[PDB]
Amino acid sequence: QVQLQESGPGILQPSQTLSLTCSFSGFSLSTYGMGVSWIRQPSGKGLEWLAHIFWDGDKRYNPSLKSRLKISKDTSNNQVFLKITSVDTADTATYYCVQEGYIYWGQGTSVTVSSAKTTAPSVYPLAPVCGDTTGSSVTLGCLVKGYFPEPVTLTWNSGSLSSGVHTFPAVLQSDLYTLSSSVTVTSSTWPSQSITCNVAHPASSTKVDKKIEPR
Amino acid sequence: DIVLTQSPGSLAVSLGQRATISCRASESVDDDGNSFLHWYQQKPGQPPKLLIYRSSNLISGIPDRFSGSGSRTDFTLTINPVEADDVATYYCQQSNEDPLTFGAGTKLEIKRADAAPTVSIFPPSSEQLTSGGASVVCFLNNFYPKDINVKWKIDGSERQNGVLNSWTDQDSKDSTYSMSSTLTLTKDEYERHNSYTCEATHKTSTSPIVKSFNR
Repeated sequence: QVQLQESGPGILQPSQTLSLTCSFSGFSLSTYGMGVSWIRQPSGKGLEWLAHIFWDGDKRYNPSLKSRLKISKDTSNNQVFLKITSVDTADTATYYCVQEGYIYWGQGTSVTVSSAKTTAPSVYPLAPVCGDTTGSSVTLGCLVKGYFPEPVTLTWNSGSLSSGVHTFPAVLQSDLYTLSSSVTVTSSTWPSQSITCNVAHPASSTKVDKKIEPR
Repeated sequence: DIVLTQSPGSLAVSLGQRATISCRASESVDDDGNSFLHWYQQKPGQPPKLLIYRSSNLISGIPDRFSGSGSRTDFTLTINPVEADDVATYYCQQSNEDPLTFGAGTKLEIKRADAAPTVSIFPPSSEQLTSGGASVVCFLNNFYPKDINVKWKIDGSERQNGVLNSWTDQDSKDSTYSMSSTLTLTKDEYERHNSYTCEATHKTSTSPIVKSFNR
């Protein structure tokens, strides 16, 4: 009904300014009581409110960050903007543009801040230490190490094997992300037919497949 | 600030029963006429779907199994009946006074029978050692509840720097969780020791489930 779309930069390094943009249709920043908010959710956690601009030009800020924030509205273009000056690693979040503070949330836009630069990963195989016959089970793994930026697309046997896969989340260790997946299949399955980890990193056009082979 | 204490932090429900999340505020969020507390649902990955606004008003399309109630300081969301697609984090948010503050969340997880973890350790791959790197992954798959402790032991000692832990969300086929713990060392270091142990401590057992290797 209303359309709220947020546009912003992909990756920003530290030191810089983040310029976000809310474009709204449906409502006027003229209406009595009207306004827009910016809210952000840090990567894996709570939602935090950043700033709020009103119809009457009045602006309201998050008392901790107000020293690095400025909301402005282009009512001729139907845009409001937020500018955070001096981004460091902790403003990695998803910024959402939100009508009168709660009623209509747009989609979000994901900002990553990092010195780091596009490094393709390393696919390392993990085949069993094993102590067989304590199950007719077997788990295998594939650790993807050192890549940037997110994302990677991991499969097993080129997505032929999908049940009893567990792909863990990417955790950025020293500027750089890591990620593992376990696949767990029955003993009749491996080594009888082969298992292959598939990783591809579209931010580098890295496509690797590592056969999991017995030790 | 108005501070909203959501409670409980987590809620384990069987499918088909009702659920009650309450959210308490330090001061009234009312106009001594209407009440500004609002309820959000967030399945991981999605943005926050608003469910109920101004204490009781249910958003369009939102299934009338969600009911909102309350004023001034104390509010309650009821999900009745809890269907399988309701598993998420819920937030309450006042927008009465700025700063607009959010509640910390409650995670509604499905309940199941206790399940201990199938742990596995995997030595570093030859490839990683070739690089002078040494990671030791221990995947501790499929368990219920979520509460678990990971201890790494190198030669009878607890080494706990270099440890990366990551966990999955609740498996929607068997309402289980899973975690990978990774110990990272350097080849120099790894070649200087023999036993590597991870020991997953968890309710379903009386003694640390211990999984280790020598060389």
